[PDB]
Amino acid sequence: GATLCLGHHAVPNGTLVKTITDDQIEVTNATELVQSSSTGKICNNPHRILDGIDCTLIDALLGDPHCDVFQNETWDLFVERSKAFSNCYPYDVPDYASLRSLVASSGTLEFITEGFTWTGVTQNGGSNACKRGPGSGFFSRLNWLTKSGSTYPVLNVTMPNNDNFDKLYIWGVHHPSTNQEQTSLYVQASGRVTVSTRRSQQTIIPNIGSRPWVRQASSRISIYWTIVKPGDVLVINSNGNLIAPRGYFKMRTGKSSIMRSDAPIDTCISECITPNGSIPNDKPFQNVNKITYGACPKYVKQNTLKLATGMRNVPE
Amino acid sequence: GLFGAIAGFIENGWEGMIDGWYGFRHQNSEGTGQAADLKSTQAAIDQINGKLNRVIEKTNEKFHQIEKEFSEVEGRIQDLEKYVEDTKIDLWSYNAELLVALENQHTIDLTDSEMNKLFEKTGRQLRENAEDMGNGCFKIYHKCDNACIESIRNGTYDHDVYRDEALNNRF
Ligand SMILES: *[C@@H]1O[C@H](CO)[C@@H](O[C@@H]2O[C@H](CO)[C@@H](O[C@@H]3O[C@H](CO)[C@@H](O)[C@H](O[C@H]4O[C@H](CO)[C@@H](O)[C@H](O)[C@@H]4O)[C@@H]3O)[C@H](O)[C@H]2NC(C)=O)[C@H](O)[C@H]1NC(C)=O
Ligand SMILES: CC(=O)N[C@H]1[C@H]([C@H](O)[C@H](O)CO)O[C@@](O[C@@H]2[C@@H](O)[C@H](O)O[C@H](CO)[C@@H]2O)(C(=O)O)C[C@@H]1O
Ligand SMILES: *[C@@H]1O[C@H](CO)[C@@H](O[C@@H]2O[C@H](CO)[C@@H](O)[C@H](O)[C@H]2NC(C)=O)[C@H](O)[C@H]1NC(C)=O
Ligand SMILES: *[C@@H]1O[C@H](CO)[C@@H](O)[C@H](O)[C@H]1NC(C)=O
Repeated sequence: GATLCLGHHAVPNGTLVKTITDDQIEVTNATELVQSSSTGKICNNPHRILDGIDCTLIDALLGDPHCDVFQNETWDLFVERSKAFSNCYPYDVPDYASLRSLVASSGTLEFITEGFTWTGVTQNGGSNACKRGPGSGFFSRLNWLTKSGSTYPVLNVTMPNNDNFDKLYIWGVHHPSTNQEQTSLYVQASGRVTVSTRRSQQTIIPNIGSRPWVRQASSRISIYWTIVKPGDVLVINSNGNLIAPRGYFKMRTGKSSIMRSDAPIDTCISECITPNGSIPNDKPFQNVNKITYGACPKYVKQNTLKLATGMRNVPE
Repeated sequence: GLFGAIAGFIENGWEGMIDGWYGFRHQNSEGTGQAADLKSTQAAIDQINGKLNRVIEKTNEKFHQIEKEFSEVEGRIQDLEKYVEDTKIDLWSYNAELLVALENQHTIDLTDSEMNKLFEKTGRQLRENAEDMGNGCFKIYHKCDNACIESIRNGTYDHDVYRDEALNNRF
């Protein structure tokens, strides 16, 4: 008669996978679900990547002279480098993290100058701590006010928001090292800065005292921010120590963010970005970095997970 | 697997079969041969492609999130930020482990199942003209030249043609 055998294929070198019942069992084939490698490079498409180079987002915001190239820049992803440095008047930002976040998320440094009237003070103060060309200078977006003649009057100014968008105002307060410096610059023995809207108010008293010497000064500036909504009004009131805004930053909402990375930027296309570089997004999981931006595989702790793409391998 | 064909009553696979996943080996008067079954092979592949495409389906695109590395010690708020991310990562790591485990058990069972389907279909085709040897092979109880074998494989084999002949050899 005849014999007819039913059967299935096999291969000489199978792959091990995990199941409900077995932590290793051999199948004919599998595919990797965890992306574990990067090129080491951040692709410049399709997201608008802005390399901060020597500049933090905050220094570009304030207008540190070596960050002037960033004026009115926009981004989907601002990349901060570990080599970045400040090179202007020494400053702090109470709630630095929040200011950095909100600006990063806004995705723009578009600045609109406004005609503030500062009656009876000297404008455009600068310092050798913050050189602009050969001479002393200052943050481009801030206006250091000091006495005119022998007086610093009460400054009291308003700027209404008659636009249909939110305005972000960056301003500050100067902290002298000595009483001599305080009175020299602002006349009054103790200054005061009050910035308000209809909805909110911030009042800051300067503190006089030495801090450690940084880029020529034991003094400091502290940076604050105020958002003004359509139909609201900014009021600024001060009898000394005001580091005045020159205008506002336009705010947006959208997909913008910021990332700390030293990966070089390259000409290529990748939806997913990590600090290690761009990664492909064909796999559902990744083990490269929990910090990601874009259409990315989800971060998991496993460096490999095999999905079986074939039957059980039972060789000859 | 659940059906007990692959790594079960079929003792092993065929490294020689390179043109399909399941198929036939015969011995008759004219010699021996081997042919892949295309419909079983495709049923298995189609199902595996199906699940593959479901799994590699891009679901998430994220933009501004929370910070996940910190250069200074801060305490409470940072503790919470880290804990939120760690919690998330563990839940996703678990989802991934479970997913592959369930997927792979099911892939093994469904490939085992398709082998079994092909075996039961062939058995039914042969009616009373053959018997199950128990190792995935049918002893056919009549003369089955290459034309006859190809008839079983391509679905045309009329069992009534060979029934008298085969019933005789069986009993
Ligand atoms: C510093 O700058 C701010 C911002 O401009 C400035 O605020 C303004 O104060 C004046 C009063 O000093 C406000 O004027 C009021 O406007 C409302 C309508 O909007 C009127 O109804 C008010 O009239 C009554 O009060 C008058 C003043 O006493 C009376 O003479 C009158 O009879 C009414 O009873 C009044 O005119 C103005 O609205 C604000 N502006 C804003 C934008 O808020 C503030 O005065 C300055 N401070 C100092 C110390 O100089
Ligand atoms: C706006 C203004 O007054 N600018 C001054 C500046 C400030 O008075 C000062 O930064 C306040 O802390 O001072 C400048 O001169 C400095 C000296 O005041 C300081 O004692 O020593 C510095 C050198 O280490 C420096 O010479 C400045 O910062 O360059 C002069 C500037 O016009
Ligand atoms: C991606 O970058 C991260 C961040 O540096 C790498 O994480 C480091 O990995 C090494 C292990 O070789 C450790 O010594 C570091 O302590 C890790 N740092 C952190 C913050 O986790 C990660 O290994 C990189 N991955 C790839 C594939 O390049
Ligand atoms: C299995 O699938 C892989 C894709 O990872 C393919 O390259 C290979 O030829 C297929 N079969 C194997 C390895 O048996």
